[PDB]
Amino acid sequence: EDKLANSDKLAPKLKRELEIIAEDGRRAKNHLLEANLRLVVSLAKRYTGRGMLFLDLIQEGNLGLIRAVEKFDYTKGYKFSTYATWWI
DNA sequence: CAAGGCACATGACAACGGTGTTCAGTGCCGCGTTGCCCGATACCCCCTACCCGTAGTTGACTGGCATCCGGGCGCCGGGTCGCC
Repeated sequence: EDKLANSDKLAPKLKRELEIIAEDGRRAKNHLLEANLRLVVSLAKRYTGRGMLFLDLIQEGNLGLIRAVEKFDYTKGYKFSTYATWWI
């Protein structure tokens, strides 16, 4: 998608291939998000009972997880579950 | 005895007496209005102290919560699956 964003002309087939791999990356993103939805529910339960509805805390944890995924990469030699909980 | 001569007073004649009025000019005391002079007060500036919003923090850590019955009472009204 970075290459697609550039104004320089790319012939259409390679641009479509770039879009396809970008869509596959988005699907991987969604897979990771659904994988850790369980993580945030436990973390939100870790903070329930303080004037905020449990499902509202779960949604806010979902937002934090979205941030963590958008800022997570394998360059760190650690699992995702360790890096996520801080941002959650 | 009648006519002509001299005294005192007399028809007017202005000008003083004394006092009252005229324009006018200017003040003389009463009532009210005005420039100062300051003094405080709103209103620009500079400085830093502290409130408040945003963004990171990497061992691992991946599904909870306690409900709820002793109304009571009846009806409406619809759903809901058997029934033959």
